[PDB]
Amino acid sequence: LLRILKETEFKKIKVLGSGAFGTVYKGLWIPEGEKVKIPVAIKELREATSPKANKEILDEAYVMASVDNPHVCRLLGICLTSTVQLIMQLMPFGCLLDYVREHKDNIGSQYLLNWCVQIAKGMNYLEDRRLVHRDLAARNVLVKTPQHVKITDFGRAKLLGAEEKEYHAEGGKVPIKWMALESILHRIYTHQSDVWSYGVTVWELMTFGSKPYDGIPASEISSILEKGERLPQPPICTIDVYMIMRKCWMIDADSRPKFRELIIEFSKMARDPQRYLVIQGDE
Ligand SMILES: CC(=O)N1CC[C@H](Nc2nc(Nc3ccc(N4CCN(C)CC4)cc3)c3ncn(C(C)C)c3n2)C1
Repeated sequence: LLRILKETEFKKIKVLGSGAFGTVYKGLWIPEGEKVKIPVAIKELREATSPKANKEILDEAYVMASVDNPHVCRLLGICLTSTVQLIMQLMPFGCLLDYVREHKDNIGSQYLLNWCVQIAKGMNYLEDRRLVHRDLAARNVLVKTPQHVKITDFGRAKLLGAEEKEYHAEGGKVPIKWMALESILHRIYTHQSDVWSYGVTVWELMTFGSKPYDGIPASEISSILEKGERLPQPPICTIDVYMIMRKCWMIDADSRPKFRELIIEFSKMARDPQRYLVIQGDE
């Protein structure tokens, strides 16, 4: 459930990162009356031109707090003062992109494929909750332990209505190199455009943190996609793995895999990792 916190109960220790959304801190939560110190991440939101009423914020928080899955970062509490502060699970090892770049020489097929499974399970849960993420990338996956990762949201995720199949976005900055063509051209987002971004995220992992379409201007991306160019097969990937990824980047959104299928296929592979990824000195 949603805990409402007073300023007396938690403390920001240090900045972990920032962005348009605001700032995230490593923090400590000491709930009143209880006798425990809980390491947390505190996300303090940037002030908006038109701040929501507290009731609006609380309503969104309740829904957010109900997102309960092993592979999505949970909201534990909220403090509403002059700023909105969201108290969330701390992921001690940071984001997955930096983690795979810094530990590449010690990451094997088992870890990579398990991560693919976990991310797919978290995205499937989001889809079941009717949430379109809209910002899936290795940077937005966080590391609880080397064996356990969780997706999080920095503001772009959207709840779809019971009868809506798509989110139609407005203006602003978009992570072009992670987006499905239909999102780039028309600002349309669905669970299936999340699948496209999932594929790019997997490619990031399999290349140990290479930048997608390196050196290619974001403005030229939709053009090369229309020509049928995609991200290249990572050298460690077998054709079977690369084909799943390529399938995530079909032009036809409904020809892309569903996350439930991605869970199944990557679970099969994670069960015999060295068959599907070939990494020197893996064992
Ligand atoms: C804007 C954006 O995409 N980001 C991604 C990370 C950051 N947001 C974040 N970071 C969390 N934890 C964390 C972060 C860096 C470290 N390293 C330890 C190793 N050093 C060499 C460098 C510091 C360690 C832990 C974190 N934990 C939970 N959350 C969410 C749920 C609010 C986090 N967000 C800002």
